[PDB]
Parts: sequence; C-alpha cells; structure tokens
Amino acid sequence: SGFRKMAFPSGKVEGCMVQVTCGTTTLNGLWLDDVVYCPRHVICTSEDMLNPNYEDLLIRKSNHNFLVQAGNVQLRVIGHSMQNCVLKLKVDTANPKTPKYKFVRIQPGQTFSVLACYNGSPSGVYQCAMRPNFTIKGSFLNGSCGSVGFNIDYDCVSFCYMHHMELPTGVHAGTDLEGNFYGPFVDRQTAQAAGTDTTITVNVLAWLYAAVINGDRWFLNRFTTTLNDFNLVAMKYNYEPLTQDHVDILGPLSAQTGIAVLDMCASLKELLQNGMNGRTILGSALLEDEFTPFDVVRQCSGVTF
Amino acid sequence: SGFRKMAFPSGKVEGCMVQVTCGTTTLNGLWLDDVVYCPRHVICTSEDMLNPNYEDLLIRKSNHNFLVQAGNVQLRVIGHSMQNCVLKLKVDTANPKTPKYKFVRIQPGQTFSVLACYNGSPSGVYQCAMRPNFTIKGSFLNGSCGSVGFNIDYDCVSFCYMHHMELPTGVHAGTDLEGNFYGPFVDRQTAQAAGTDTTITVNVLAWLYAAVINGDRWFLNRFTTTLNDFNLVAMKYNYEPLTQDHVDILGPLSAQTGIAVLDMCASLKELLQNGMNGRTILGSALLEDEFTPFDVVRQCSGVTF
Ligand SMILES: *CCC(=O)[C@H](Cc1ccccc1)NC(=O)[C@H](CC(C)C)NC(=O)COc1cccc(OC)c1
Ligand SMILES: *CCC(=O)[C@H](Cc1ccccc1)NC(=O)[C@H](CC(C)C)NC(=O)COc1cccc(OC)c1
Ligand SMILES: [Cl-]
Ligand SMILES: [Cl-]
Ligand code: NA
Ligand code: NA
Repeated sequence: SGFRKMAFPSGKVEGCMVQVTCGTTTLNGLWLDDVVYCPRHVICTSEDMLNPNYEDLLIRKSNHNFLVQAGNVQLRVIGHSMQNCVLKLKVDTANPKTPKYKFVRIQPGQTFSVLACYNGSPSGVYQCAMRPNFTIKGSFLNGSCGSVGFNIDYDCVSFCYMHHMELPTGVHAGTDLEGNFYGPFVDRQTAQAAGTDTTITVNVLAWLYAAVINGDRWFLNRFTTTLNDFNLVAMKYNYEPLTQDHVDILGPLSAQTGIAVLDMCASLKELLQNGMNGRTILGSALLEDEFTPFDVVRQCSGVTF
Repeated sequence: SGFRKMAFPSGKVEGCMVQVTCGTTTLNGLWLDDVVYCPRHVICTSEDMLNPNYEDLLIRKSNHNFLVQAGNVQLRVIGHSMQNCVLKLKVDTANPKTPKYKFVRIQPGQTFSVLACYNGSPSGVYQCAMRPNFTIKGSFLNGSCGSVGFNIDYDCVSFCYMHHMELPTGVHAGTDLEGNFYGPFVDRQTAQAAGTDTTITVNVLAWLYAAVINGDRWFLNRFTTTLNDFNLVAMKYNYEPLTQDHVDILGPLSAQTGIAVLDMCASLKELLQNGMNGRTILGSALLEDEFTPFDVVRQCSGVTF
C-alpha cells in the first residue's frame, strides 16, 4: 500500500547521456547507436538566441566544432544534421548501452519520467506530465538542456521529450526526439505565451481511485452523475472535459474497487462545488492531476522492469 | 528554475538487485561483491511470520535452500549468515556491476531514494524521508521486500535502508544494511505502533527557501524571531524544535537568498498560527517537510553523479 510520486528506473537512460559542447555552450545529448541528439540551440550564442537563423548558424559550424564526450570517451562527430529543432550528430562509435528504444510523441495528460542531467551526467529523476497547454512543470537549471523524458515498456525505452527552454513564466517547453516542439513554442529568446492551463480531469479521477484503494474514502457519496452533467460543472472550474474514452480507460480501476466511473465523477463534482472542507486525500489538500490511470494500475499492481 | 520531488538516478543500484527465493517465499536481494543481502524473513512461511523463531528456522536451512537469481543466471549460495534482521548469503560470483559503496545509518529527517523492486526486477524510484518516528511513507506492495533506499555521492552509493514490512497503519518499516531496525520494530506479524510523528522543521525552512528562490515570496515578513520564541510556537503545532545546529546547516541557503534564518523562522511562525489562506507555496497548500537543506542545494546547484 502507499502512493508516491514515482518514476520509472532511469538506469537504461543513464547510459545514453553524453556531454555535447559547441562554442561556449555546453548541454546534454542523447547517444543512441552512432547518433547523438541534442537541442539545436547548442550552436547559438547568447546574442544569437534573440533572433536566430539556424540554417545560417549551422552552415558556419563544422564537425570539429562539436565536442561530444561520453564520460572518459571523447566521441568524434563524423556528421551533423538538423531535423526540425534537434541537431543529430553522427559519431564514429555506437553506444553499446543503447537500449531497445522508440521515439514517440505523447499527448497532453500523459505522464513521463524525466532524467535531468547537467553537463552530460544524470542528477536526478522525477515524474512530470505533459500539461494540457503543452508545457511541463519540471526542474531544469542551465545546462539541463537535452535532458529527456521517457516511459519504459518492460524493456523498450520510449523517448517522448527533450527539454529546450524555460519560458519567462518559469514553465518548461521542449520537443519530441524528432525535433517538433510540443506546443506553439519556438527556440528563440523572445517573449512567448502558453495557453491557459487546465486540469486533466481523467487523472484526478485516477488519483481518487488510488485514494480509495489506500483507505481515504470520506469523499465517496451515494450519488451518480452523467458525463454531461459532470462536464458542465467541470468546464466551469477550468477542468478538462471527460469523454467516453476516459470512462473506458478508467474501467480497470473501477473494476478493482467496484466503484463505477460515473459514481466517482459524482464525488468529484461535490469536491469542486464544496471544496475539501479542510480534509486531505492521500495527504494532499488539493486535487492531484499528474497521475494517469495507468500510473495507478502500476503502483497498485506491481509492473516491474 | 523549478522544484520537484527528485530522486537520485537508480542505474547504479539497478545493477545490484537480484531475486532471492527460499522455499515458497520469493523477495528481493542486494548483490554487492560476493554477498547477497536480503530480509531474513525470506525463510518464513505465512504461518511462521505470526511468531517467528529465526534461529530455529535457519538451523533447518542449508545453502541449497536459497535460490538466488540475477536475471537468467543462477548464482550459487556457498554460505549463509544472519546479522540482526538481515540474511547475508555468500555466492560463488561477485557482482561485476558493484558500485563503490558504503552502508550508512541515517538520522530521522534525512532523505533517500527508494528503488522499489518486485521479484528481483526494479519497478520504480521515489524520494523518501525517515520520519521522526522512524517510519517511512513509501509505496510497497507485497513482494517489494528487500527493496533498498540510498543516496549517491558522485560515484559512491550510500545504502541506508532495506524494506522489511508494512505496519497495520500503512506506514513502512525497515532496517539498515546491518539488519538493525530503524525504530522500535521487530520482524513479526503483530500489531506494532510507531511513536507520534512530528514535522521536520529544518526541512520546512529549507523548502521555504526553495520557494523564495523560485518566486514565491508572499510569506516573507519584515519581522525576525528568536530561536526560543519560534520553538515555543512550533512545539504547539507539533513541529520539531530547531536547534543552532539546524541553523548552521541552513546557512548555505541563507547566503544564497540574503534572508536570515531567523527572518524565515518569523515567516514560518505566522504560517503556523494563521495558515496559508488560499495561497500556495511552490504550488502546495500545505507545508512540505521531506526536503532536506542539502536536497534544496542539490536541486538549485546542479549536482551531478
Ligand atoms: C538549457 C537552457 C537553455 O539553454 C535556454 C536557451 C534559450 C532558448 C530559447 C529561449 C530562451 C533561452 N535558456 C533558458 O531557457 C533560460 C533558462 C533559465 C533557467 C535562465 N530561460 C530564460 O532565459 C528565460 O527568459 C526567456 C526570455 C524570452 C524567451 C524565452 O523563452 C521563449 C525565455
Ligand atoms: C515485503 C512484505 C512482507 O514480506 C511483509 C512480511 C511481514 C513482516 C513483519 C510483519 C508482518 C509482515 N508483509 C507486510 O509487511 C504486509 C504487506 C502488505 C502489503 C500486505 N503487511 C501486513 O501484513 C500488515 O499487517 C500487519 C499485521 C501485524 C503486524 C504487522 O507488522 C508488524 C503488519
Ligand atoms: Cl520529422
Ligand atoms: Cl555456512
Ligand atoms: Na459516488
Ligand atoms: Na522575515
């Protein structure tokens, strides 16, 4: 029993993190096979970031201008390519620690584990969620660029994120491993705005099941609601709308508790309309929305790797 | 910027986790050099756990009763030992992935990273804190026994915890790597109570510094308090007393913020007496106490490993 902000084991990813240096900028890269992936602004100066032309800047670069180092091994760049906003550097050695991997593009609401590194070496791991506005609320200091977020499927590492920027508001933005940004953001140091963040309602419902599984059950009530009735109260509170697909996905948790999904929705409706009245659920006085339903199944069903 | 519940990268520890089977019981073990460390109740049946005689049971056990498996490879037990509550099994092979390590016994209030494994396979990682009552509030399903907690110091893994049991209240208890239980607990299935839990005040003050570093500054006040004045208000709210040794430890954070330690104590005193009044600190409506001052410095400095 117990519920914790838990992240996938990061060992597999740790063997893929290299230090990439171009000019005076040093950031992190992801070494998979004989290719290193790093955020393409490695090539920019502090003055270039304000309005960068990356095709002109990369033309001025050469293979010997990129210094890639995996621990004690200095890899040699034998090629450089720019796919969208990521720079792929071809290297003369292949990472023997390359895991079975796949590049995926996650959706808003999905969560992932972030291996935050600085100058190529892992510093920590924590669980994040792709916010509905395609930002994330992580912890990234200068040099954490090229830190990647991922999920593991038994033995297959699904790389889903690479960090690029902290927006002026403090929220973070990044790309998939093919270089396409999550959200309306650009790798240019100009004021950029993120959309109004909304609450992932299906993840709140997932968290409330984890709460019932653990012994907090004061919030349960004998009523049942409709998806539409709930969604009018939810939309008012900047809460995401619940579809039939969310109800289907919550099926497994409903099954192990015997609490129908529209039965828990009625409990979530009273919480939003009446607050928690100074009570806590799983120890929190607020409603957590960064646990997918799959996260709850994992933490209360094992799921090893 | 950003502040997250972050855990040390678990790759190093992953290379030490093995599956240990004695009889019908199968749990996790820690493979360091030619010794596997596992919880000594591996030798117990559910009928033995209710009142176990570990000296009587171990007599009936021999080296061939223990089945240790590192993935696909069967390690061969050539010796078995019982130190306090841990079973040290000698094996015919030494772990080639052994990190430079040390067994440490942490204090209440110190934090560590937990690698939760099941059946020998790492499943997840999260950051915990030794509660003042010598419990920890993690996430452990049956089979999680022998999971280890740790901190990393550059390249040296400091193993500080091994999980043994979940108490009836839902909180968790375990040992150091020498088998000595943290707290007043015994490895027997009988109702056992933990002492009254208190709030680690030094970790709240550390966390409030993490908040100011990040932009949360509504709680700051022009007033300053005395250590005695503060400790009289805190004890009433079941907050641990803050000593001059704690103030010394918070020094680095005071230097980086320009906010004296007793200046922050004055902000904490109003928070205890007046609550948060619909404000959040780093996104929370409650006061977090599971971040040590070294954790805050680590997350706001970039310490790698
Ligand atoms: C790994 C961090 C960086 O290298 C990154 C470069 C960068 C790219 C694009 C826009 C701005 C900077 N810097 C970065 O994100 C910093 C990190 C802070 C911890 C200092 N953030 C800022 O500089 C914030 O200011 C800012 C101003 C205007 C635009 C913008 O992003 C759109 C950020
Ligand atoms: C890895 C988990 C175990 O193997 C462990 C064995 C054990 C040791 C000591 C006392 C009791 C059990 N079991 C364990 O802790 C379970 C785990 C739950 C996820 C089922 N917890 C309980 O059985 C809780 O009940 C309990 C009753 C009486 C005493 C006691 O601990 C003192 C726990
Ligand atoms: Cl593409
Ligand atoms: Cl022997
Ligand atoms: Na209900
Ligand atoms: Na003050």
